[PDB]
Amino acid sequence: GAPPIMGSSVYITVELAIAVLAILGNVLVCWAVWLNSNLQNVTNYFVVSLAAADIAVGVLAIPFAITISTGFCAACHGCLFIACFVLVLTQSSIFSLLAIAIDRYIAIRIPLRYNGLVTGTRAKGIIAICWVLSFAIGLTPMLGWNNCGQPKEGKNHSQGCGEGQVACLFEDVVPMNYMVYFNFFACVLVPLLLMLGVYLRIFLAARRQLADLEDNWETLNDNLKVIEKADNAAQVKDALTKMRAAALDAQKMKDFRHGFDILVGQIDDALKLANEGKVKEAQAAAEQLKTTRNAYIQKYLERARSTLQKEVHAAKSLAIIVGLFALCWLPLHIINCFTFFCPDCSHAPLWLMYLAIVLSHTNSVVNPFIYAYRIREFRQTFRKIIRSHV
Ligand SMILES: CC(C)CCC[C@@H](C)CCC[C@@H](C)CCC[C@@H](C)CCCC(=O)OC[C@@H](O)[C@@H](O)CO
Ligand SMILES: CC(C)CCC[C@@H](C)CCC[C@@H](C)CCC[C@@H](C)CCCC(=O)OC[C@@H](O)[C@@H](O)CO
Ligand SMILES: CC(C)CCC[C@@H](C)[C@H]1CC[C@H]2[C@@H]3CC=C4C[C@@H](O)CC[C@]4(C)[C@H]3CC[C@]12C
Ligand SMILES: CC(C)CCC[C@@H](C)[C@H]1CC[C@H]2[C@@H]3CC=C4C[C@@H](O)CC[C@]4(C)[C@H]3CC[C@]12C
Ligand SMILES: CC(C)CCC[C@@H](C)[C@H]1CC[C@H]2[C@@H]3CC=C4C[C@@H](O)CC[C@]4(C)[C@H]3CC[C@]12C
Ligand SMILES: Nc1nc(NCCc2ccc(O)cc2)nc2nc(-c3ccco3)nn12
Ligand SMILES: CCCCCCCCCCCCCCCCCC
Ligand SMILES: CCCCCCCCCCCCCCCCCC
Ligand SMILES: CCCCCCCCCCCCCCCCCC
Ligand SMILES: CCCCCCCCCCCCCCC
Ligand SMILES: CCCCCCCCCCCCCCC
Ligand SMILES: CCCCCCCCCCCCCCC
Ligand SMILES: CCCCCCCCCCCCCCC
Ligand SMILES: CCCCCCCCCCCCCCC
Ligand SMILES: CCCCCCCCCCCCCCC
Ligand SMILES: CCCCCCCCCCCCC
Ligand SMILES: CCCCCCCCCCCCC
Ligand SMILES: CCCCCCCCCCCCC
Ligand SMILES: CCCCCCCCCCCC
Ligand SMILES: CCCCCCCCCCC
Ligand SMILES: CCCCCCCCCC
Ligand SMILES: CCCCCCCC
Ligand SMILES: CCCCCCCC
Ligand SMILES: CCCCCCCC
Ligand SMILES: CCCCCC
Ligand code: NA
Repeated sequence: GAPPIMGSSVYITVELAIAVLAILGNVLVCWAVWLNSNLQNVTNYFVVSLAAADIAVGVLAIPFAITISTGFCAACHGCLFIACFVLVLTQSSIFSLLAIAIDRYIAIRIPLRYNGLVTGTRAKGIIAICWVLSFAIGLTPMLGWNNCGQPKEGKNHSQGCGEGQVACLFEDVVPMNYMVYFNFFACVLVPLLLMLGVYLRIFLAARRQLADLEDNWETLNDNLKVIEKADNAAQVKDALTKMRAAALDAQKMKDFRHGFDILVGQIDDALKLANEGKVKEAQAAAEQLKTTRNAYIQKYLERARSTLQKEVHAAKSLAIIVGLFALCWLPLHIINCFTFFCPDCSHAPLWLMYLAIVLSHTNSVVNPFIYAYRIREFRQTFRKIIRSHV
């Protein structure tokens, strides 16, 4: 067989290339949030926590991955730390992505409550807690769910390790039942499915809010035409009562309020006329509503549509991040599933293991590109930093 060092050199070179790009791109994310007060919101606190996890992939996880690829002699608990530390960073990533999804869900479902439910101070506490939980989940093998008690004596003696030491190889020390049931099913797949469910609920909420606006609009316009071609007070009365309901629903910022005050007032004026049986004076009064609609209501309608469209576009941007996370991490998990559940199956070849590892690391490069391409405030701030400071 080809000398192992040849394939190792290609692996190490690619890992270091990923490390540099993971560090530089994610430092730029953090720098941008620092510089630009417009990026300093709770959602971006989770973005920075995720960027920190991706920097730590370049600074620590990749060097650990290079180290463990050599099968060097190590005390089994030191070996476990090096093997498992990336699981902490990946778990931290999952918690940040989950927090972002829920943050955007609260923002679209209860916008008025959002700013007092979701504060900076609560976000900082949630981020600290998520990082502690990530250490506990990812280093669970150090608490005794490990293969340190069943060492590979053949490998130990062939590598010439001293006593207490193992040839530090991931699949020799980390149990595959931990990797498949606990890490993959419980800690990764379940949160990814929850995130899918939350984004689905975001898109369903946006669409139902957009449909309700458009229906309120149409209720207004249709009742305006019912009133015109009407033939008695009871017709005009019914249509006006519908419009009034629709108008109070649409309402649920001074120039905004003035607009709906004019509209509802005009409706109520045309409502009192109708009740007195004055059909033509009611109908005339209702013709006033058209200029109020054109001048105030159509403006609020279009601002509300535009806001919802921006929230959908932002939610799409953030969901793409979750999909690339899944794309980058699932192959390694699926390989572990084959290793674990198919003992009759040939183990995935080494080159495929290392490709899946490298792909998982590439996840720590991509998010800065998604922010630059999809989010104007990031793109513009990256431009300022690159021009001014490079
Ligand atoms: C990647 C680059 C773009 C940026 C990196 C930045 C800097 C700070 C990286 C820091 C790297 C260190 C944290 C790496 C630690 C390396 C350790 C894990 C090596 C362990 C090897 C060891 O213990 O020696 C082997 C023998 O002692 C053993 O066989 C017998 O005990
Ligand atoms: C994020 C996505 C949109 C794009 C990501 C791009 C992905 C596909 C990364 C591209 C890199 C690869 C084309 C090149 C990697 C080749 C590596 C994995 C070869 C490994 C060879 C190998 O087996 O080396 C290790 C062993 O030989 C042994 O020596 C132990 O070190
Ligand atoms: C501030 C940052 C850079 C600190 C980084 C500290 C890291 C590199 C330290 C902390 C714990 C250390 C490990 C502790 C125990 C062992 C077992 C020994 O048999 C081989 C070395 C090994 C595997 C060490 C490698 C280096 C290590 C992982
Ligand atoms: C998430 C997207 C990108 C899909 C990726 C699916 C990947 C992980 C799938 C596609 C085909 C799969 C391989 C098909 C056949 C075998 C041979 C078996 O003896 C070991 C596992 C192995 C080598 C599988 C491992 C996982 C595999 C490489
Ligand atoms: C993508 C997300 C949503 C779903 C994850 C699907 C995973 C868990 C599925 C996809 C393909 C599946 C594998 C397909 C084939 C085999 C070979 C069989 O002898 C043991 C089970 C095993 C190894 C399956 C395990 C579970 C598996 C890896
Ligand atoms: N199975 C596995 N192996 C490794 N590295 C060892 C690759 C290998 C596998 C077998 C072998 O004989 C020599 C090397 N890193 C790994 N990282 C992960 C991982 C992280 C998150 C999910 O899976 N799984 N995983
Ligand atoms: C991109 C900067 C330079 C790239 C590094 C060159 C890679 C050569 C290092 C080889 C060291 C091999 C150590 C033992 C590996 C054997 C694993 C089975
Ligand atoms: C907001 C700042 C980030 C806070 C990070 C602090 C994390 C400290 C380490 C966590 C301790 C948990 C220990 C559980 C694992 C023990 C296994 C030996
Ligand atoms: C298994 C689900 C994975 C699906 C991937 C979703 C991503 C869609 C990509 C379209 C938008 C990408 C924007 C910029 C791409 C830059 C990539 C480096
Ligand atoms: C071997 C290092 C892998 C780095 C791959 C990361 C891909 C990032 C996407 C960049 C696309 C840039 C397109 C510009 C037009
Ligand atoms: C401020 C962080 C600097 C870290 C420098 C440490 C480099 C580690 C090199 C390990 C060499 C191991 C030799 C084994 C015989
Ligand atoms: C920053 C204050 C410390 C956070 C306390 C975390 C609460 C942990 C409760 C249950 C731990 C379950 C860990 C799973 C192994
Ligand atoms: C054989 C070495 C195992 C060392 C474990 C000692 C530390 C206890 C773990 C407490 C974790 C609490 C974190 C909060 C969830
Ligand atoms: C998202 C679906 C998750 C369910 C996957 C469970 C697969 C279990 C495979 C059992 C294989 C047992 C092999 C015995 C011969
Ligand atoms: C990085 C995930 C996609 C990898 C696509 C490669 C598919 C080839 C799999 C064949 C491996 C068969 C070897 C078993 C003997
Ligand atoms: C309000 C913006 C502050 C930016 C926080 C920067 C955190 C960087 C920590 C990275 C840790 C990697 C070793
Ligand atoms: C703007 C407040 C967010 C602070 C997030 C910083 C996270 C740093 C954790 C570093 C742990 C790396 C090992
Ligand atoms: C006594 C030799 C093996 C013990 C492993 C210690 C690993 C955990 C300590 C690292 C500290 C984290 C910063
Ligand atoms: C600058 C970062 C380089 C990565 C550190 C390499 C550590 C390999 C140690 C080999 C174990 C014997
Ligand atoms: C370390 C400061 C940031 C420098 C930015 C240079 C370009 C970053 C490229 C993103 C992969
Ligand atoms: C576990 C991650 C959930 C974080 C939720 C986001 C903010 C909620 C504060 C009330
Ligand atoms: C593999 C399931 C998670 C995918 C989430 C992507 C959201 C569009
Ligand atoms: C339904 C799970 C039982 C199969 C266990 C497979 C472990 C090799
Ligand atoms: C990048 C592809 C890896 C090499 C495939 C076959 C090596 C035996
Ligand atoms: C210059 C870094 C070399 C990688 C370790 C063999
Ligand atoms: Na990450």
